[PDB]
Amino acid sequence: ATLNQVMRGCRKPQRARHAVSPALSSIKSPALKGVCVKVGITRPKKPNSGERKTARVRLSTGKVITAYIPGEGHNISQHSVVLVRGGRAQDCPGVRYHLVRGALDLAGVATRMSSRSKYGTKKPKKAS
Amino acid sequence: GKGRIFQAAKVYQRASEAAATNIVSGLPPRNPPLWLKAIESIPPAEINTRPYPIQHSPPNPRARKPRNLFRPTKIVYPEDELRRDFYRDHPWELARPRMIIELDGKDARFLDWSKGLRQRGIPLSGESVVQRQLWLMENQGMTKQEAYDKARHEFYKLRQLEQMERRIAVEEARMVGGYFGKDLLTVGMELENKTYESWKKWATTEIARQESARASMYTNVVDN
Amino acid sequence: GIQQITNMCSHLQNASRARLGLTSLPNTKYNLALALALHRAGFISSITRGGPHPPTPEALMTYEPEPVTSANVATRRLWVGLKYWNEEPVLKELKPISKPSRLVTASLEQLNRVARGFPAGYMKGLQLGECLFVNTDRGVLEVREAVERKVGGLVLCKVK
Amino acid sequence: ISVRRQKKLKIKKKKYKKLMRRTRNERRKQDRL
RNA sequence: AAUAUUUAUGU
RNA sequence: CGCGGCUCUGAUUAGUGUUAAGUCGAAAUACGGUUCGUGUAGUGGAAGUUGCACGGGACUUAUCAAUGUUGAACAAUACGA
RNA sequence: AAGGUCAUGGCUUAACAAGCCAAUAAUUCUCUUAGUCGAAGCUGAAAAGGCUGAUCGACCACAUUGGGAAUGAAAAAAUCCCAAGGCAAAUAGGUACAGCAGUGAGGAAUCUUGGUCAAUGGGCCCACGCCUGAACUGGUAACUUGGAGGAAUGAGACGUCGAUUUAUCGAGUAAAAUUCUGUAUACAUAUUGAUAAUGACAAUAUGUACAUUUGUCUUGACUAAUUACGUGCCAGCAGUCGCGGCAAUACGUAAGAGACUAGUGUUAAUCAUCAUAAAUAGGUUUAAAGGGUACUCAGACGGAAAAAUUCGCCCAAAUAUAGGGGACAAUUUUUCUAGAGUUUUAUGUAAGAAGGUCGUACUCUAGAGUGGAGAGAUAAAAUUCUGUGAUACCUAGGGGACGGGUAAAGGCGAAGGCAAUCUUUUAUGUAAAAACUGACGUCGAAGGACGAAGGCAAAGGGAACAAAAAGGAUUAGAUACCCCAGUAGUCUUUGCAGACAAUUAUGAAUGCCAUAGGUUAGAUUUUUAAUUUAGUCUAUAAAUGAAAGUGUAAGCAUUUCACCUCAAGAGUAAGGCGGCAACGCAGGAACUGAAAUCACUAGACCGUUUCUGACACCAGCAAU
RNA sequence: AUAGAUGAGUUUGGUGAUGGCUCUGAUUGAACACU
Ligand SMILES: [K+]
Ligand SMILES: [K+]
Ligand SMILES: [K+]
Ligand SMILES: [K+]
Ligand SMILES: [K+]
Ligand SMILES: [K+]
Ligand SMILES: [K+]
Ligand SMILES: [Mg+2]
Ligand SMILES: [Mg+2]
Ligand SMILES: [Mg+2]
Ligand SMILES: [Mg+2]
Ligand SMILES: [Mg+2]
Ligand SMILES: [Mg+2]
Ligand SMILES: [Mg+2]
Ligand SMILES: [Mg+2]
Ligand SMILES: [Mg+2]
Ligand SMILES: [Mg+2]
Ligand SMILES: [Mg+2]
Ligand SMILES: [Mg+2]
Ligand SMILES: [Mg+2]
Ligand SMILES: [Mg+2]
Ligand SMILES: [Mg+2]
Ligand SMILES: [Mg+2]
Ligand SMILES: [Mg+2]
Ligand SMILES: [Mg+2]
Ligand SMILES: [Mg+2]
Ligand SMILES: [Mg+2]
Ligand SMILES: [Mg+2]
Ligand SMILES: [Mg+2]
Ligand SMILES: [Mg+2]
Ligand SMILES: [Mg+2]
Ligand SMILES: [Mg+2]
Ligand SMILES: [Mg+2]
Ligand SMILES: [Mg+2]
Ligand SMILES: [Mg+2]
Ligand SMILES: [Mg+2]
Ligand SMILES: [Mg+2]
Ligand SMILES: [Mg+2]
Ligand SMILES: [Mg+2]
Ligand SMILES: [Mg+2]
Ligand SMILES: [Mg+2]
Ligand SMILES: [Mg+2]
Ligand SMILES: [Mg+2]
Ligand SMILES: [Mg+2]
Ligand SMILES: [Mg+2]
Ligand SMILES: [Mg+2]
Ligand SMILES: [Mg+2]
Ligand SMILES: [Mg+2]
Ligand SMILES: [Mg+2]
Ligand SMILES: [Mg+2]
Ligand SMILES: [Mg+2]
Ligand SMILES: [Mg+2]
Ligand SMILES: [Mg+2]
Ligand SMILES: [Mg+2]
Ligand SMILES: [Mg+2]
Ligand SMILES: [Mg+2]
Ligand SMILES: [Mg+2]
Ligand SMILES: [Mg+2]
Ligand SMILES: [Mg+2]
Ligand SMILES: [Mg+2]
Ligand SMILES: [Mg+2]
Ligand SMILES: [Mg+2]
Ligand SMILES: [Mg+2]
Ligand SMILES: [Mg+2]
Repeated sequence: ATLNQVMRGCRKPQRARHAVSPALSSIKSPALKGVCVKVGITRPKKPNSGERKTARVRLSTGKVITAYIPGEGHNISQHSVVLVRGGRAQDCPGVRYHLVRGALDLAGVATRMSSRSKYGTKKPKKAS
Repeated sequence: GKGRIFQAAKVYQRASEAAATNIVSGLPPRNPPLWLKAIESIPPAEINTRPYPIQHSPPNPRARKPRNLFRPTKIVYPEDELRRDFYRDHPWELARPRMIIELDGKDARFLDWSKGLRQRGIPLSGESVVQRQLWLMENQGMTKQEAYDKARHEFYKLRQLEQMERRIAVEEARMVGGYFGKDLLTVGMELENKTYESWKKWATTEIARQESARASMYTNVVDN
Repeated sequence: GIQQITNMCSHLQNASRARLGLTSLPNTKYNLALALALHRAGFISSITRGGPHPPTPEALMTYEPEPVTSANVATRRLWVGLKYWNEEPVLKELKPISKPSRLVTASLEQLNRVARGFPAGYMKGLQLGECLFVNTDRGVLEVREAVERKVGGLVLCKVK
Repeated sequence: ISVRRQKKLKIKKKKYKKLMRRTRNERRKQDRL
């Protein structure tokens, strides 16, 4: 592009790239609180197979998104106030959010010994 | 870019650097190739560099942006004009076999065209008439036509004597009991006979084919 | 104008790329000043203005050209002798910097930095063998000849 | 563009050209031609 | 020298 | 109070995205078995298909009925695979 | 012309003149978003870097929202006047915590309803002094930073544990133990913040004294670090690629190892990575991307030799007074001829247009034609034509559009496109010589003009071909490919329409780089054959390119305009503009992905070509 | 301010390109989880 073409404003910004968690990336928020609307199961994509525990959450902003329930076993159901954080289930389309396990109503895995911080589990407290 | 990269003009530079140091550090370098010191003071010559070639004729002084500046020019001499003029008036002068193979290249050392046409080393040819013509046209200030007549007439009188010797020599030899072989005239006719006969065979064979074809061409399928 | 310097820079590259012994250039004051600078740096061998045909090679520098009047000014042309050493041209690259679309000017503070291999402005540091030519009030000088004279100006070309 | 990729766009333009003819009457009533 | 039937499918 | 703009909602309806395991054909890639595409105008459950002009991103993929010659004899001390 | 003003200016007025700014949006309008800036914060190696616009300083605006004025040296108010709604109020006419602390609400998320005016600053005051939720201090929160948080010795307790080769390898100098120090901190003393005097609270120095926690992530590759067991495409892991289907270094436990540490990971965001919007500094033949075309306003760019002015550019800054230097740059002047043009009827030529015609075939009619049962179609047939006399062979008329040979790698126009012929008419372009003008040039957003076939509209024409509609076949079915027929339409005239593989998949233009063989229209010559100008086409050199290839350019450079920034959604939506319509111009976002994509290489395949072997086939015999 | 310029994983039967995505670096008036 010639110099004259750059004066008239030919260098426009590159097209935006969709974020992993638009609901959080839009308002510059690290997490958001929401009430579960449905707790079900999602089917993985072509290569993977199984059942992913997902929850349809209605964020405080108003948008309804599909979060992922990490860990083994959950205690949340309809009308449960759970905290949402960014992330995504790479093998589940539409699931672009996670749920903190040490959240308000969602309880951390009780029989977890590895990476307890990731699943909101207190120390076993055996020798204490 | 298909062709390979030839680094032959740098063999000394490359080879000398490879011999300056040893692969095993800390040791003295081994003796270099035996040719490294032979061409030490004989570097190659500059190649692949187009110069302005020699101009054998004045270049066009009118061209404002001429091309083919790095193109060798044609060699033209004043004799080229005369050679064409002579050999056109005497076309059969080319049938006289002339040798262009050179013996030692020194044939020009004994050519003094001020004496006449007959020189040392070279035969009496149309070239001798041109050089003699050129000499008169330059030294004696003669015109192209005048000098042409003079040198041309001296050429005839010499050619006449050569043709008269052949006849008188043969006739003279036979008066004292001298017999010769087959002359070119008889030898030429015998060859034509052998070739004509071969044509008679071909014509005879082809003539047969054509007449036979006519028989087959005509429809004689049913005989009544 | 500066367009003549760009055409001259590219022509000398094509001529050296073709391994030509001689080359012609339009006869202009601007072209001559850069040619003299290249000669003063050792990149070309000769400079001589003549007709559309090159002078005699044997007596190139001895060739005395005729006066340049208005009757033959249109035919005059500068003839520069190119240089080749060790299977390589001495004038390989002649990348220009100042183009007709933009005339890049440099200051003395920047030329001092560029002359030692450090970028400054729209220029880049000079490496081993590279040479930069600047058009100043004292003629078309070399970046190192302009540093001793303490002057800046228009940057013409960069020779590798 | 290759022939293969052009065929991808040949199928989009045909289905769109086909959709407008189907909806032409409906669009005319709504004053959207 | 200007001939010409029909041949779909394959986690 | 009217006109216009904007936001939300709307029975009903359209398009598109995603989703190994489904149904119907076999359009494309080989001359893909009607050359394939571009434009325009029609048409058919669907892919498709038809007219007209254009493009090669298809035919340079091209390989002899000129049928291929006694082109100056022979012999000598010349000549000697 | 007059007044006013230090002075200047329609600043003001009278009388005349019709100007002034702009033309590519000057000006105005609607929508979305935002307090602005600073090495102030973060970031990069860097760019007049990018992002933010907290704490710091400067500027702007606001004090429930809206509508307003005065006082004053100066509005520079949390003031004042009016209106509305909320709270409060009734005959009242207050209040708005975006002042400090604090409460509720919202949110993933951010503090004490403290002390003092001792210090610093301000207001009032003769003075003393009063007031100050500014400010100074204490409190809360690992939010961040800085520091401390312990050093030396420690060999046979001939003990303990963990593995496992049952005797090897580790926990392990690790622990205990011993010998020292007194760090944060506690206490005590002194000094100090402050002096004319005033100490809310604390700092600093010295002395003595005390040895107090681990936590977290990771361990297939990227990426430092391993086994065993359990689970068995299940449960689950995952930043990217991916792992799990019965002997998993990837999931879940146990142990070991790697690493950070009062922090450690995760999520969100910014810079860099990314030359990944490229001014420095990109690219568009085949991968995203050259506009259908070039005439052309604006605008960018563009010769030679001098001169004037600017003093641009440079010394050279600090937004530098005043100067110096003159190559270059800007406006301007005088000359020059290489660019671009004009004249001298070029030659050659399917650019274009008008008015007319020619011909080969076709088609219709006629002859009371000759002839007298078939013809045509297709791979084969059927529908169909024919006794109202067809096909075939003739004669005489009528009617439409088409353009055989010549013909070529050929030529002509801006492109689209242009091929029978006569006359009339039309702009460029090419060669050679002189002459002439003297930079008058190239590119070119927009506007306008032109723009294939098909199509719309009106009036004509209608032989032939042929979408559609319909019929006959083929086929498992057949809208279709094939066939009998056939309407729009192709043609003329006048408009609309503007989309193309509108192509050289390659914008236009300028300068430049080595050869060869053809070819087109000229020129020169010793016109036989060689030079030469402008085109075009093959094959190469240097070089260039991812390569294919190009090599009169896809090379080296330059000028200018258009266009591109992962795929898909999508050239789609909505509003708008153009059109009678069909449609065209312009042109997103949401949702969803880690890939889409180009060239080449070796194979395989082909209802692909040409060969080579085989009872593979043909033929014959025998058999099922 | 003269040391300051760096890569890695991932498209293909495969090779070489084009081109995005992610990782490696630094940081926040941050939030959450385990401490
Ligand atoms: K995937
Ligand atoms: K097809
Ligand atoms: K084009
Ligand atoms: K000056
Ligand atoms: K003049
Ligand atoms: K290139
Ligand atoms: K849409
Ligand atoms: Mg562990
Ligand atoms: Mg493309
Ligand atoms: Mg299949
Ligand atoms: Mg609805
Ligand atoms: Mg097919
Ligand atoms: Mg086909
Ligand atoms: Mg077609
Ligand atoms: Mg076309
Ligand atoms: Mg093909
Ligand atoms: Mg091909
Ligand atoms: Mg705002
Ligand atoms: Mg602020
Ligand atoms: Mg308030
Ligand atoms: Mg407050
Ligand atoms: Mg709350
Ligand atoms: Mg005070
Ligand atoms: Mg006091
Ligand atoms: Mg005070
Ligand atoms: Mg006082
Ligand atoms: Mg202490
Ligand atoms: Mg490793
Ligand atoms: Mg894990
Ligand atoms: Mg992969
Ligand atoms: Mg594991
Ligand atoms: Mg710390
Ligand atoms: Mg257009
Ligand atoms: Mg186009
Ligand atoms: Mg000056
Ligand atoms: Mg003149
Ligand atoms: Mg001219
Ligand atoms: Mg003519
Ligand atoms: Mg009859
Ligand atoms: Mg009849
Ligand atoms: Mg007619
Ligand atoms: Mg064309
Ligand atoms: Mg013809
Ligand atoms: Mg032409
Ligand atoms: Mg032009
Ligand atoms: Mg235009
Ligand atoms: Mg038309
Ligand atoms: Mg029409
Ligand atoms: Mg009509
Ligand atoms: Mg039909
Ligand atoms: Mg049918
Ligand atoms: Mg028909
Ligand atoms: Mg029009
Ligand atoms: Mg253009
Ligand atoms: Mg040629
Ligand atoms: Mg041509
Ligand atoms: Mg070529
Ligand atoms: Mg797209
Ligand atoms: Mg639209
Ligand atoms: Mg468009
Ligand atoms: Mg192949
Ligand atoms: Mg058999
Ligand atoms: Mg048999
Ligand atoms: Mg492949």
